[PDB]
Amino acid sequence: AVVKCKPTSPGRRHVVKVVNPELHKGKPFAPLLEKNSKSGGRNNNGRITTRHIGGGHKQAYRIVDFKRNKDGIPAVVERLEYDPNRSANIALVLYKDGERRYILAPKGLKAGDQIQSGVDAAIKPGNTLPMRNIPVGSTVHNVEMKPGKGGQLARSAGTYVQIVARDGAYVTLRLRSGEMRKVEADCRATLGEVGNAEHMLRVLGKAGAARWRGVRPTVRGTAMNPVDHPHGGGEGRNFGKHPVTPWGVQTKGKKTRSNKRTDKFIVRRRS
Amino acid sequence: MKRTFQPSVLKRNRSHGFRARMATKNGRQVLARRRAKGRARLTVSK
Amino acid sequence: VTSKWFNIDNKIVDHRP
RNA sequence: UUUAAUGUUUGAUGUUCUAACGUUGACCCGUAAUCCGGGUUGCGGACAGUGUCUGGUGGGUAGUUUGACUGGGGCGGUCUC
RNA sequence: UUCCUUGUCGGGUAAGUUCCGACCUGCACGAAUGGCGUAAUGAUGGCCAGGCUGUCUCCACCCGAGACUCAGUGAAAUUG
RNA sequence: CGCCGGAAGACCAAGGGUUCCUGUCCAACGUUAAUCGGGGCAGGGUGAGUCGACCCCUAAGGCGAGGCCGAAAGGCGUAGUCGAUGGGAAACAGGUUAAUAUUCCUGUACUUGGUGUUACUGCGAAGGGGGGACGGAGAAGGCUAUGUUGGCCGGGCGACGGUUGUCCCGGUUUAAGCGUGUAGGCUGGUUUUCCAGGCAAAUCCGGAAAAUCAAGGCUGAGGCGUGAUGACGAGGCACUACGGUGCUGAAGCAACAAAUGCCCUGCUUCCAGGAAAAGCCUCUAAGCAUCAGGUAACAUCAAAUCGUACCCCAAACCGACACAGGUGGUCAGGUAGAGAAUACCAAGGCGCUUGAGAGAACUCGGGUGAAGGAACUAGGCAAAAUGGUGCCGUAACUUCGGGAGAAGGCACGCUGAUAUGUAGGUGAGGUCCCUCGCGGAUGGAGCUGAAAUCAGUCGAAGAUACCAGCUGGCUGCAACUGUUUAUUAAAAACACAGCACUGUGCAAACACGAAAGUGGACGUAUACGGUGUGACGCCUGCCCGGUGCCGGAAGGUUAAUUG
RNA sequence: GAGGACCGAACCGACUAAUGUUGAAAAAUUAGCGGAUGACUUGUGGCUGGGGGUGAAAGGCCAAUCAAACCGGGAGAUAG
Ligand SMILES: N[C@@H](Cc1c[nH]c2ccccc12)C(=O)O
Ligand SMILES: [Mg+2]
Ligand SMILES: [Mg+2]
Ligand SMILES: [Mg+2]
Ligand SMILES: [Mg+2]
Ligand SMILES: [Mg+2]
Ligand SMILES: [Mg+2]
Ligand SMILES: [Mg+2]
Ligand SMILES: [Mg+2]
Ligand SMILES: [Mg+2]
Ligand SMILES: [Mg+2]
Ligand SMILES: [Mg+2]
Ligand SMILES: [Mg+2]
Ligand SMILES: [Mg+2]
Ligand SMILES: [Mg+2]
Ligand SMILES: [Mg+2]
Ligand SMILES: [Mg+2]
Ligand SMILES: [Mg+2]
Ligand SMILES: [Mg+2]
Ligand SMILES: [Mg+2]
Ligand SMILES: [Mg+2]
Ligand SMILES: [Mg+2]
Ligand SMILES: [Mg+2]
Ligand SMILES: [Mg+2]
Ligand SMILES: [Mg+2]
Ligand SMILES: [Mg+2]
Ligand SMILES: [Mg+2]
Ligand SMILES: [Mg+2]
Ligand SMILES: [Mg+2]
Ligand SMILES: [Mg+2]
Ligand SMILES: [Mg+2]
Ligand SMILES: [Mg+2]
Ligand SMILES: [Mg+2]
Ligand SMILES: [Mg+2]
Ligand SMILES: [Mg+2]
Ligand SMILES: [Mg+2]
Ligand SMILES: [Mg+2]
Ligand SMILES: [Mg+2]
Ligand SMILES: [Mg+2]
Ligand SMILES: [Mg+2]
Ligand SMILES: [Mg+2]
Ligand SMILES: [Mg+2]
Ligand SMILES: [Mg+2]
Ligand SMILES: [Mg+2]
Ligand SMILES: [Mg+2]
Ligand SMILES: [Mg+2]
Repeated sequence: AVVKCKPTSPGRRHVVKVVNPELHKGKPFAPLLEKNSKSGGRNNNGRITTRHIGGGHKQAYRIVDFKRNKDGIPAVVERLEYDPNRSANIALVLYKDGERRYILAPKGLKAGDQIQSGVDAAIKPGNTLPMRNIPVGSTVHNVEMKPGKGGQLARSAGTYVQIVARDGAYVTLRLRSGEMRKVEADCRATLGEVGNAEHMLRVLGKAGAARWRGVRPTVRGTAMNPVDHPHGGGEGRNFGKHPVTPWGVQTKGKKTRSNKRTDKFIVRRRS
Repeated sequence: MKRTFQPSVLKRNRSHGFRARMATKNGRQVLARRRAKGRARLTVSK
Repeated sequence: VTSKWFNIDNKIVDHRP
């Protein structure tokens, strides 16, 4: 449910917020939280190495299980929760042995559903199998690229991966970008898509709403002086040059992938 | 209005104190120069 | 000390450009 | 001038392999440790990466240059015979 | 954004180089170095009206602090 | 006599360091004199088991054995060890010095350790679990600090008309601790069996099942009792170096109103989803097993060291000055008021370290102004005006919220009646009930108390002072709240939500780094970087020759290398 | 009982005028003025270092200094 706010204020006129009534109204599970302090985009030299990062709301890190290696033991979904550190929601699951873990909540999951991990699990959303056991053409998410390392592909809200082909020791996947990729068939994947697909319909509505997320303002390069940016300078609004980054590399078109040790795994680049 | 010198004895010692000079090679060269000159007070201390 | 304020001001100084 | 046959490698391209090399995969130990090192294993694999030499690109950065005459300078004209 | 230019026509004024509406002959507008609109907002730019007034016609008087005299202390720029 | 009184009073942190108090001096300092002083000289003054530091514990961050990396110097970082601005045991009232007090004295308390005796007994961590332990806003309800009036007690009977009364003034204060367990808030309880979990074990935590009981538990301000037959106390009396000292001592209650303080780290709600570690409680492992250890009572000893004066919105700190400047926290009385605004006051503290005259021009800060009313000027600059509350009424346009406090208008004091003070709030006694109390019901004394209507009345004026919007019409620019040239520019500039192009498949692109490494990000294409445009509405046309980027690979040209 | 909502003190700012300009002050005072639950404000501590930082971008700020800080040295640079 996306709801448009009424324009009682000029800062409310264009706000669209996403309200999920099934999120837990309460505190998170304390044993699985951690400290997570902010950086400001600064590295261990103390220097801004990424721009436009700063401030925001205080957050605590939820230890999410991306490996899903509690094999054979069935677990039941206890509740769905908000996570400030990712766009998707997280589900608290309880194992039959009495252990509790967080997972990425797939689409259609509710409290009380049963999920299982391991090679013998059934083909239902939320279940994790090695990709040699998943039929070709299935929609999966939270895909591993190295066996035993944890899921790394298709983790944001609404995303999924398509298993296109299987040829011996590799499966061909259609990534969410449109890229075709090969990974080992022994890596794991979870059935279904990542929930919270209405994430992208939200509208922040005001400048201060982006400051609550840690995003500081962007100054256009053309508004600076020549000493600051390659685009700086002018009497009035003058450009007359090819657009570039602040460090003089051409933007708008120039390809920057240079990785020859992984070219073998990429069947086709995105179009 | 508000001026530049805003005293604080903790920040005075952590910045220019004896043990802060002794923590680096260049700080120990400052103390070498001030002994060679004959300064009555080497650092900003007690 | 610094210069007198009227000797710094452009309006007073720059009367014949 | 043109060949073909045997033997031989001279390269080049491809296909395999593993033993150099990589691992910001897993596990075990030093160990009270998400560093590091050692060990077992999986995956890549003579590729990647790094050194010397080399062509291209390179205001990202650096050092500098951008004449004189002239009824003020510039613009124009001139500068030798 | 229009040099010629106070273009021309209309409105407002007794009288309007400004302002508003139009015309188009755009020296030298124009479509994300965005075009054209736009309710609300602005210690934002221009113009008009009502109220109000010493802004003015054209100033007069009054209350205080200096200026002036007395006692004490006591500078400065400058200067053949 | 005048001024401050949400300070110009009181207490601190930071900072300073003897400025503090007493005697003494007036050469220099003090914008004048000085017998005075934050000045000179000499002497004195800072008392802690409980306040703060130190200490135990950690955040951001620092340093970092080994380690990885680097011409050298060095850089990063693991184990660790430091680092508060945060978490961790405990004291209150009264009295006293010229100067210190939660430190000294009186009274009454509390905390944590060690040692020993007695009684009983499974103790044990560098490990497991709990707890510590956490957001914004909002809404009330229960209270107290505090204040007002009455009652009570002591004094008074008035410089000028009146003043034995429904009159005037003053006081009416008491802590921590200990005992009780209330308005509230959270939670079902108890037993038994079993178990792929919590690195191993666990009786602890988590999970499963059955049985049974309907209550139990945790937390909690205030009040009440004691502390306290005490202390304090308006005054009175006795002396005095005239500063003070000594002695004695009444009443010490109730009602009402009420916080921004406490219950409350609570409750409701929202999305932007809101520290860590120890002290603490518990479980055990190795281990020890008549031991050690643990628990409880009693005795006993210990609680070290450092700070403590004074100023702290300032003449003591930062500004060269005894400088219209700057400086974090706590306290928070009355009358009017919505109020911490504003006016007058209390407690308290001050009158700003040159004065005396005169009453010219001119300058500064204000008051009033005949008739006119923007004619002034670059321009209504500056002034003047408007200004509250309640009710009536209010256009175009609109993104349907606005515009809007549009515009405009009416009422407003005091007195009496309704009503010897109403509607409302609080709520005693009494009676009834039971669970016998910090309870419920009934009841209405007493206290408090608007708003209105009617009638009258005074003035030129009733929002009387202070305080407290000028309004409307047309149009350019930027949507809007914000940000900016500290010290001549606050804007139409920057930002912005939204839009689009583009790079990036994760050891990501990209950025800081001779490197190791770090950020991006404990993120994963609904993500991240760069670039332009800049809410919304209607839209965004043609050109690929030039320059750039993207793709191609035939052919031409083409480096080191070979020779 | 929402809100980068409204009016308005503390608090943060700095739009206009007058004064001052050897000032009371090397940027203030008086009278008005803007925001005032947020992209707010503030105390304490910490980190970024000079062709470098940081910058809601003014060539702004980096100790009254900034189109390249300050201190010491090359150094008695050079100066038709
Ligand atoms: N004139 C003013 C402001 C000012 C200070 N410094 C200046 C220098 C130049 C011009 C003006 C100033 C004064 O003296 O206080
Ligand atoms: Mg960015
Ligand atoms: Mg943007
Ligand atoms: Mg600019
Ligand atoms: Mg450049
Ligand atoms: Mg131009
Ligand atoms: Mg150059
Ligand atoms: Mg040179
Ligand atoms: Mg010349
Ligand atoms: Mg026109
Ligand atoms: Mg244009
Ligand atoms: Mg153009
Ligand atoms: Mg176009
Ligand atoms: Mg264009
Ligand atoms: Mg004289
Ligand atoms: Mg007064
Ligand atoms: Mg002295
Ligand atoms: Mg004194
Ligand atoms: Mg004197
Ligand atoms: Mg003295
Ligand atoms: Mg420590
Ligand atoms: Mg004292
Ligand atoms: Mg009489
Ligand atoms: Mg003085
Ligand atoms: Mg002062
Ligand atoms: Mg202040
Ligand atoms: Mg006041
Ligand atoms: Mg006079
Ligand atoms: Mg008149
Ligand atoms: Mg008149
Ligand atoms: Mg005129
Ligand atoms: Mg004005
Ligand atoms: Mg115009
Ligand atoms: Mg604004
Ligand atoms: Mg300025
Ligand atoms: Mg200004
Ligand atoms: Mg723009
Ligand atoms: Mg090409
Ligand atoms: Mg607001
Ligand atoms: Mg500012
Ligand atoms: Mg002011
Ligand atoms: Mg306001
Ligand atoms: Mg410029
Ligand atoms: Mg400066
Ligand atoms: Mg030399
Ligand atoms: Mg020289």
